Formats: sequence, structure tokens, C-alpha cells
Amino acid sequence: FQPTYGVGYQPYRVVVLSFELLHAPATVCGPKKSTNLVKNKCVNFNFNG
Amino acid sequence: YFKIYSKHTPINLVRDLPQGFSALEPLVDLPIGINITRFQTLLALHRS
Ligand SMILES: *[C@@H]1O[C@H](CO)[C@@H](O)[C@H](O)[C@H]1NC(C)=O
Repeated sequence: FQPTYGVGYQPYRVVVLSFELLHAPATVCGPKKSTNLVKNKCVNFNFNG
Repeated sequence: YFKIYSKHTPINLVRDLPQGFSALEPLVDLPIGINITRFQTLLALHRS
């Protein structure tokens, strides 16, 4: 590995992520984007499912 | 799902289970997804 080598003989750091899709109890989840809370109005609420 | 419910109770009875009512709060749900058919308690020795 030299810096003068062209692109293709240069080092590439590779990270491979592996998942199992919805067959066991899951421990890794994506983030939840909660909005602001509005009171005293007829709204459609979604609280923790 | 492995549900662990637990309750801490301050008692002062010597030998047996006290007679009373105490509902166990849900403590922790565990994502284990495994078969379990047998169990064993773990104790601690005292060495001198
Ligand atoms: C769980 O284990 C018991 C005893 O080892 C066995 O009889 C049972 O079929 C197993 N269950 C599954 C879903 O493999």
C-alpha cells in the first residue's frame, strides 16, 4: 500500500452489516421521530404503538 | 419473550412464607427467542 498507487490498488475499508428480518425477538431498532405534543384538540394520537 | 416480574418485600418472619397479598410489578422483558425446559438456582458458598 503506497500513496502513489492509482485508484484500484489503494486500500478500501469495508464494513459489512448483516441482519435477520423479523423472525426472532429483535434487539436493534431504528430511531423514532416523535413530534411535538398538542393538547386540548381533536388529534390522531400514536403513543408507543 | 422472557418476562421477569419481581417484587421486594420487607418481612420479619423467621421460617415460612408470610400470609398476605403483593402483586408483582413487571420488571423486564427479555428478547431471548430460545427453548427453555429446565432451570437451576445459583447459590453462594461461605469460606473460612
Ligand atoms: C424444546 O425442548 C424440549 C425438550 O428438549 C422438546 O421436547 C421440545 O420439542 C423443544 N421445542 C422446540 C420448539 O424445539
